[PDB]
Amino acid sequence: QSEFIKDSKASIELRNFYFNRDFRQEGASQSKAEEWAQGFLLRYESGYTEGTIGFGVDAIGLLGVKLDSQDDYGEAGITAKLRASKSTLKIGTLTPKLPVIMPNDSRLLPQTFQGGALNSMEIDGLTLDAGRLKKVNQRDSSDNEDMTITGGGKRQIVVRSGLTSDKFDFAGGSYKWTDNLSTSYHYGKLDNFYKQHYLGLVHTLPIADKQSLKSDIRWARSTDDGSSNVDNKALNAMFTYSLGYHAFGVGYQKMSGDTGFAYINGADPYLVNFIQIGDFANKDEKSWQARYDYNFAGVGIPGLTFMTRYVKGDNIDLLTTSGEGKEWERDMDIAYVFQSGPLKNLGVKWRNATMRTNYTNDYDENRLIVSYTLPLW
Repeated sequence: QSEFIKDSKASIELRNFYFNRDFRQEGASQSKAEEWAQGFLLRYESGYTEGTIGFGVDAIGLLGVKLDSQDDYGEAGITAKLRASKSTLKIGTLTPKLPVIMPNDSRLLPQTFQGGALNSMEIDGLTLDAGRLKKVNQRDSSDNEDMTITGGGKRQIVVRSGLTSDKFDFAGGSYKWTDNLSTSYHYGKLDNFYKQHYLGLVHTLPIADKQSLKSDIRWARSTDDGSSNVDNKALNAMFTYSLGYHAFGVGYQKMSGDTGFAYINGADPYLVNFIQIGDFANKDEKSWQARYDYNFAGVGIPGLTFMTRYVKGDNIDLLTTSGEGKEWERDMDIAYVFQSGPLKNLGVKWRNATMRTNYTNDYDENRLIVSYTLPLW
């Protein structure tokens, strides 16, 4: 009980989420949206009881309330935790972080899942996972529901009418060959929707200090599971050369097969050119990204960061008409974290995006996220 209490943590987060969206047609505004919401996030994580098999429990209290634009939404979640040696089993509310499932947390409240998961690190450098998710609790929702696949746009994903799934199975692993090179292999199956094999290779190469080249290479094969037409290969890689407080990144992404990339509806796709508005994951879509980061600590104003990126996509199959679909997006992020004063740790982040296409709706979008986390101890 010494670790249980001592490793235990609790916190309350205040979270303010604002966004506006302007649909552009010609050089004019066709329509606008605005959402404003306040969040209260209560988190608790126990440590583990002593012994061969340790037990712990996590609890989550998420409350969202629309400020303007059911008014109240959110969820309460409990998770039982078991740990033997270096293997941990979790049952209940899960938020896995894997190439085959990246839960959304870009709005007010996180997307969460119900199920059971196993993470294992018994062997030096080897990390294994496996699990089953049964239900998803979307970010704007109040309870748990069957999962579906991300559809729409020109993804050209087609599914049996009314189809839903209460089984997403996953298993995988990753191995650190050196402290600079790891590879990963991950499997995910959304029952009746798709099967997916994800391969990864991450290489960080220090030229000197402080200079580094990170190579992030990825490849996923997705295939149908009886009741969809899913058929996709996704090659996507990012190269990020870091020097001092600058980082310059280049990304490449290519869809092929009869549909775009397959991923749980509501989640984020693990793709290098997935950005603020577009995922550039339509049928046949190829896209290139250029990204620049600067961290103002490099001078005066620690806690202030800048980021901008540009992504250009083409070769999109328009599906019902001939011709090449093209789209492009530019993002600009500015983020500040108070380093001192009574406001310390208060976080504020502005995310700005422009999306333009030659075939569908264009819009601009601004997000302001204000965040403050207070430990209860």
